[PDB]
Amino acid sequence: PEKPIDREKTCPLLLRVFTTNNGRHHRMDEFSRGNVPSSELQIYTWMDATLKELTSLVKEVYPEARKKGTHFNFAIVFMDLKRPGYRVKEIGSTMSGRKGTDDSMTLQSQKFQIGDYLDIAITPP
Amino acid sequence: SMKPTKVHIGRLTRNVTKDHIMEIFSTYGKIKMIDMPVERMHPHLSKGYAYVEFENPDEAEKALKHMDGGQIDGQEITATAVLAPWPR
Amino acid sequence: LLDDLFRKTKGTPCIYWLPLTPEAIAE
Repeated sequence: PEKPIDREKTCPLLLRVFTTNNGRHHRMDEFSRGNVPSSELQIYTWMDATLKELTSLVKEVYPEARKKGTHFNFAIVFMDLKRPGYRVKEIGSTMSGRKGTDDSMTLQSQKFQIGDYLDIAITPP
Repeated sequence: SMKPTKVHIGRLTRNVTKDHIMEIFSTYGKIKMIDMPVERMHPHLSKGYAYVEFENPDEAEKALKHMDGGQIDGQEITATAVLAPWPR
Repeated sequence: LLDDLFRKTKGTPCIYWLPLTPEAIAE
């Protein structure tokens, strides 16, 4: 059971996004103690944002990523109090110019909690 | 019989800082004290709540009026009056 | 448009917030 989100009535959440261009996600040691990697991209969005929607915002910031065939691998980076540290969990991928089965995956469907980081490993075609 | 001046703010996202809380709730009155505890084993992170004490009960009432059910960083928050001395 | 709809902090990183509508408080 999910609540529909009215984006004029619900204020957006701050999403802190990190990207690579070599197909590999950031190491966990780059996030220790509140440090973060270079090139943070700050997005304001909603819990029903989809991978396809987020991909277009990323393409807005990096036009080279627009090229047909570009692969976006999405991972959530999140503090797990159970282990004393950050963990990364890959959630899905999209590709420029292709319709894939993760296009419509949403943050909340993945149990994303606000404040968790998004890490996007991008592979040129 | 005297009315409370201290409020508990709940459901704060992991993005929300002590300064954000000062800035937002100062909208409703003069803040005399804030307590926003951090994760013991990860001090850079809050526990997701704060106490805010105002100078007078009218201000605390106002804050509760406007923000219990209000939103901070895209998430609905709780605001409730608290009658207790600071923790020991 | 976001800045018309929602309040934004000066403190960083900047976050948006929003109190209950006058409507909602009375109701």
